[PDB]
Amino acid sequence: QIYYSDKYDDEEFEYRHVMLPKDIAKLVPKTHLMSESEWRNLGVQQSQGWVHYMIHEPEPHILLFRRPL
Amino acid sequence: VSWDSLPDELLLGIFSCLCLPELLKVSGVCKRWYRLASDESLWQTLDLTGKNLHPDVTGRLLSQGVIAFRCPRSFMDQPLAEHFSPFRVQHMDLSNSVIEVSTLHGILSQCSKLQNLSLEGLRLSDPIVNTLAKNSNLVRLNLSGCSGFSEFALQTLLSSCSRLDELNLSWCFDFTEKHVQVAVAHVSETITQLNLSGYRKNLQKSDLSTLVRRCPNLVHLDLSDSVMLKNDCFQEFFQLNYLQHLSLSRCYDIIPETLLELGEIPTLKTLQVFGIVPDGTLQLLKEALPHLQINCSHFTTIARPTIGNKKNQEIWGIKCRLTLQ
Amino acid sequence: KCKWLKKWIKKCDDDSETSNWIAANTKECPKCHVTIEKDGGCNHMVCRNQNCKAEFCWVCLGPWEPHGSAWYNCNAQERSRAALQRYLFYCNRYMNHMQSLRAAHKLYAQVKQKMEEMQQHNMSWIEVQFLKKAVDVLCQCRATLMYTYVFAFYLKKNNQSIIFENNQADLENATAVLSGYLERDISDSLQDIKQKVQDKYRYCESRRRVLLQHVHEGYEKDLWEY
Amino acid sequence: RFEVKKWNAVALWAWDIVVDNCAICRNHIMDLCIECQANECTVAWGVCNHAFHFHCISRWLKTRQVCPLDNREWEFQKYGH
Amino acid sequence: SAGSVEQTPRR
Amino acid sequence: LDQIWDDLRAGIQQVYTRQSMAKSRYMELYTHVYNYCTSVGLELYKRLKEFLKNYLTNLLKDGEDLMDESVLKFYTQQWEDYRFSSKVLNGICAYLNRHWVRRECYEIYSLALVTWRDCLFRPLNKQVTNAVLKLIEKERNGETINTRLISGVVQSYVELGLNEDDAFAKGPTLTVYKESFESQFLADTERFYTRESTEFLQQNPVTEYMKKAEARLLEEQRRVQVYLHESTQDELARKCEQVLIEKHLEIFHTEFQNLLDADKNEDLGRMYNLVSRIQDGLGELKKLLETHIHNQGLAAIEKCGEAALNDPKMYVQTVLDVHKKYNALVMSAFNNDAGFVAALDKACGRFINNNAVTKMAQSSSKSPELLARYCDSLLKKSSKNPEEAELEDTLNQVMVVFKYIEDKDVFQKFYAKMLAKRLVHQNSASDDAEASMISKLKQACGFEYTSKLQRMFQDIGVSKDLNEQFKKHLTNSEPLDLDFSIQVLSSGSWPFQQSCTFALPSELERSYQRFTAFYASRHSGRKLTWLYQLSKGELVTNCFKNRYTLQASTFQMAILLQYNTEDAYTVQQLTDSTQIKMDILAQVLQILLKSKLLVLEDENANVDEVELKPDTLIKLYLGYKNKKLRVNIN
Amino acid sequence: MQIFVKTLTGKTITLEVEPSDTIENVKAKIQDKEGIPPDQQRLIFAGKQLEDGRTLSDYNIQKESTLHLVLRLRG
Amino acid sequence: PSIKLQSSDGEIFEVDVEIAKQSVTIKTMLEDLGPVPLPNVNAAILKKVIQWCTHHKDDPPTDDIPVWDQEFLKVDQGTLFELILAANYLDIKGLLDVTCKTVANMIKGKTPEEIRKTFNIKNDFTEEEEAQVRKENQWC
Ligand SMILES: [Zn+2]
Ligand SMILES: [Zn+2]
Ligand SMILES: [Zn+2]
Ligand SMILES: [Zn+2]
Ligand SMILES: [Zn+2]
Repeated sequence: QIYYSDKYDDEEFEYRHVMLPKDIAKLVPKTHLMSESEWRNLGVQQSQGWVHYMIHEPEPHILLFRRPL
Repeated sequence: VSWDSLPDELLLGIFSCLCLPELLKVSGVCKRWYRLASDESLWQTLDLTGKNLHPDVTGRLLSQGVIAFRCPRSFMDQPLAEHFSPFRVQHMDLSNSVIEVSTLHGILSQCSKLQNLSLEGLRLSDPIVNTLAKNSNLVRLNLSGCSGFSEFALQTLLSSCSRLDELNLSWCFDFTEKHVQVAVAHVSETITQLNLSGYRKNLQKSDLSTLVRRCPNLVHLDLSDSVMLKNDCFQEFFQLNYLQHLSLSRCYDIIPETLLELGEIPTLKTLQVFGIVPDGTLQLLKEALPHLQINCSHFTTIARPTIGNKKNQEIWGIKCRLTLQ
Repeated sequence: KCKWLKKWIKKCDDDSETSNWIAANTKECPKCHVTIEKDGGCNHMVCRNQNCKAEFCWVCLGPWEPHGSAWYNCNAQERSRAALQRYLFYCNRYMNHMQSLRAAHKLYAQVKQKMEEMQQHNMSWIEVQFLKKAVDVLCQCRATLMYTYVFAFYLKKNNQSIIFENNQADLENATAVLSGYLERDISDSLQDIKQKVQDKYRYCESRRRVLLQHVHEGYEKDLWEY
Repeated sequence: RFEVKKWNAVALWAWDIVVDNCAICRNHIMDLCIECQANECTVAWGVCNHAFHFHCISRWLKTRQVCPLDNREWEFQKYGH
Repeated sequence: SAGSVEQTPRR
Repeated sequence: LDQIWDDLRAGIQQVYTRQSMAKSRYMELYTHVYNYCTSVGLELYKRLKEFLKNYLTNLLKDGEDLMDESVLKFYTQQWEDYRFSSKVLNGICAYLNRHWVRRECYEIYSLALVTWRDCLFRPLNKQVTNAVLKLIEKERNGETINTRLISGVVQSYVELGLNEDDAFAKGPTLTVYKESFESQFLADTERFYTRESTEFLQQNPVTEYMKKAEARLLEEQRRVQVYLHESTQDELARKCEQVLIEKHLEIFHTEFQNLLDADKNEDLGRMYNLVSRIQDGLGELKKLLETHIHNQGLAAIEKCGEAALNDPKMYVQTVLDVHKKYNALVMSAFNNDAGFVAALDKACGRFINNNAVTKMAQSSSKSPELLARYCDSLLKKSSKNPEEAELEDTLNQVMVVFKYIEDKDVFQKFYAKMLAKRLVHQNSASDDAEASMISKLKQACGFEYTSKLQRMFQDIGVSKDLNEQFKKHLTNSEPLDLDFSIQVLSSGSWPFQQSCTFALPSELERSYQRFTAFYASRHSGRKLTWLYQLSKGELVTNCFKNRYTLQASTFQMAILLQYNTEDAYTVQQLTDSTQIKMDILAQVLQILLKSKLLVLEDENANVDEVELKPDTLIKLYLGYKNKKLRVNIN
Repeated sequence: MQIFVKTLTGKTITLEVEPSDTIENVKAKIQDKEGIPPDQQRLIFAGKQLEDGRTLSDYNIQKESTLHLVLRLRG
Repeated sequence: PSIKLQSSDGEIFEVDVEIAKQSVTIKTMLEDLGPVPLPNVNAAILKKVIQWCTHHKDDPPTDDIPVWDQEFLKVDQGTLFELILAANYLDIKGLLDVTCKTVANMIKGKTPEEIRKTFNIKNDFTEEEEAQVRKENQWC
């Protein structure tokens, strides 16, 4: 299902890369990035500050958010 | 056999039918071909997304006459050291690209006629946005999710620009109710597409009342995940007899009943209320209001560079011509 | 007769029935005793005054202990509640007729435009003639139906008044259908609607004549017991 | 003498009752009721010398059971045909 | 007479 | 390069002044202008600009100041030559139009057009236009206009609509035309027509002025298609209409009055068309027409006077004739109007419901009475039998004059009474005609209006249904000696009173009781109030030597059935044995004594003025001889 | 020629009025005179609930015609 | 009808009028002024041009150019060059576009020195700014 991971983080901000199954992962566009409220509308849940900030091409349906302090 | 008589017009005609790598290869032939490889028509539209290249190179290749430059999610990681005339380009998108503020200001110092503009994700300063204030002709604006900008320079920017009809300003963490105060006080009230979602305890209903009383024409309104917009807010929404997009998803204090009053407005076309109305009774909402698309458009396209079909190399219908496959 | 009309119009907030609204849904606070109305259905309230720090539901009217615990759970109201319903019914329809009487001018303009439109739509001024007559008789029917209600208030019910109420109800229904016809269907059933409107307004006029005759009969043979 | 050869005459069919108002729909009894006036009244007779319509007394008798000029139970006495 | 908690969920 | 420019200028000078340019030279010229441009040719463009300016000024110096009829002959001819020459020139140097002039970030033919736009702005933009105006002021007479001049001038003015960097190559960009030709044209047209109209309306009658005005409007709308450009039609038509009419409206109204006083039904249509052309002007003709027709019809029935008060048919025919004539008129005046029809109807109502007949009768309800009695006299079973093909037509006519009336209550009452008498005495012309009458009356004024009459018909249907069945019941009852026939009415519809306190003498009692037992038992409860005051019969009176028979009502029947025993009774013996009131008794005895079958004390005294107390003997005249038997003594 | 409103402390107060005011403005007037929360208030006159939409003469409030006020405690 | 066209070197080739109404210049010849000498078109080049006009007489009027050019333009080098030049001269839009695309597809994938070899174009601006302009577009 919706597999989270540890708090692997950069120097200042904090990341936690997630994994989504087929149904909720087959609508992420190759075009641009989702707003935080946009993926909230799509129904994913996590803490406050998690903006969808990049896409990695080898894993198209596997998201990597960002969060401040 | 006599190449030495073929003119500039025919050679430019040949170069109009070539791809970027070979085109840059043949620029190294002689001085004549060097002039011909930059004629303010070959470089009309360009796309170089993803890259991390030289700021002086991108400055020159923007000076050579690009009207629509498409380059999101990219790097230019080095400061700028050469300044030229105010750039003629009119379609600039830096949505979620990564670049330092020094290079950002070095490039944005020459903004003249930026018709469509997007700088999602980057850090900006008050002089940067007040140099952006030079552009009083901007129409589509997307400055969502920036950092460092202040209210004073923000509102001076808004007063400077006058063609404000698209505005995507969601998830800028430094927005407050005073920020939306200066926003309504300084945007052109002709605005019809506005995004201020996610600011749960940053905005306030009274400022939305100001926005709707000065802007009775806005159609595409977005303030989702903002619990501090109480039920009287709906009344001010009831003021707007022109809205067709209305996103107030993730608002616990709202109810499926009171939002029915919004459907009392026939102009309301689609609604984005993911979360406030649980499963089961949203069908009752649809039955009681039969010309409303409740939670059928998961994203807004207000000044977004691209949307749909998952390939969409075009931007706002202005298809880019030169790229790297 | 004008004694009862003077009494009715002499209301000044009716001088009595406001107190019936007080006895309907107002109960004083156990801390700051004042006319207080619960709304909603929550049944869990705090007295939202500037000074009152005392919470209580509607139906305790006493200790705050039950709601939140299991202490007690709330262990001529109706006899005067129905009078409010009757008064609201009668004054409500009185006001409905007054309101739909004050808008006669717009009615005249609308029907004159409709008559001109029908006249240029292949018919003579006779159309304007009978729509003007229909409007006039409808206005007269409302102007007497109002006073039949104000009489139908101030009397003690006997065997005869049920008939009178039934007749008023039928006449009112007819008047409503006539106003509906008139404002609904200028658009091409002109002959059929001419038939319908003619029959309806003739019937309404005759029916009003019957009501006035009945009232004067009641005054004559002296049956009306107030 | 005889002089009785031919004769023709006219007679007025009328309901066999004192003054005829039906006291409910207030129309003439030989005339028609509420329903029979606004788009088949016969006369139903009471056991206390009163008689009304069909469309009128049927409704009033469905609602209550009194003779509506005299406090007393209602039962039919004679139909009309 | 606050919902849909947007906190980070379990593993 | 300049080793080519001289030869190329020679070629260009050759292509103007068209000496039939050869094709090989066209290749020489094109090859020159090509091989120069691929050596970036702004200097060639400037050479062409200065060459065109030079040639144009050198041509303009010739032929200036030729006040009229020559500036046209010069202008249009040089315009044709210059257009064709510059078109061929643009053909020669297309390469500039392909590559260089494409970089505009100035097209050769349009350059030539802008250069001639210089020769336009001269007094040539005043001499030519003023001469065009003075020549087109040959509208009146002199028709060798030779329209090829005006057509050329107008085509040149349109094509010289400016084009240089407006937005792009536009074409039909008529601004120069609109601001240098049309405005002066409209001003001069207005001047000419406001002269001619007030010149003509002092030596002529207006009845001819409408003819000439129609001809003028058609003439202008005709010339627009032959000289000028299309987009002048509406504006010129509006100006001509605003000048010829819309200023003489006072004269038009004061003429319409006297024209309607006579009966000229053709020129009225013409004045209609003229005043219809302008916006919202007709609204005085309406008032004049309705006042006229009102006075006309009122005087028309004033002709007949009091002699029509007692004759409905003449009254109704007069009124309906007035309406017929004026509806025939308004069948042509406003082309089946919605407003003149309204004026017609207002006047017809206002002189039907209040006019001389009801002026002298002091009763506004008099007129419906006469209409009803006319319908009566039309509907009776008369001798001069009206055929149906006229019958229903006349009925529709009566319904017209009806539907203009409003006091429908009095008409309902009178028609009810008269239909009652007509059906009781069985004197009806055609029952189906009555049914058609009542049906169209119903569709005219709804169901509630025509209830009582519908009853009046259906119940006589019931009586016709019941009489023969009672006779069938009578096959086994042997009715004593008489043919019995009854009519059983409803009591609410038919307007009659109760009775006159009769006695029903001996013979008729058996049939009376038998029939009332047949009826009151065949139906639940019904109280027949047998009235005899209107019930005819017949006597056989076989006390005579002649066997006479008399047609008489029940009153005479009882008075003579008294005579069954004796023949010399007195008044009071009859009065107590018949219970007749004094006035009815006086009338019936007067009618009896009008014939000599009954005799008083005298035999041939005053048989009309005698008023004798009941102490008076009534005697059968024994040896009675009569003119004939079978006498309606009524 | 005024309107009287029942203050919750008794003592029916008076205002100044035109016969075509707006009920929200009358709410503003009474809140001005007191400070009462101007959303939890119902006006009661002649036994019928005075709504917010129409005007005084619509519900027939003439001059020197009192009314009353009741709270709308939301719990 | 018919029309003959003189070559720049003497020869004359009878040509159908509707065949030679493709060249917009000759069409504007026969539009106004309705042995024409062409001075900047070699003889055999005119022969090839008129062959291509002939086979495309029934035209309706990269980028997937049709095959008959590939079995047409299979010809030596400078002949192709003068085909392009003549096509620009007579404004034969079809053959102009197809030869432009042919040159475009023949320039791809060659070193600049072989470009100036086949084009026989002399080399100035060299050994002084070579690596410099290489650095101006080093990213490729
Ligand atoms: Zn309290
Ligand atoms: Zn309780
Ligand atoms: Zn009845
Ligand atoms: Zn009935
Ligand atoms: Zn009884």
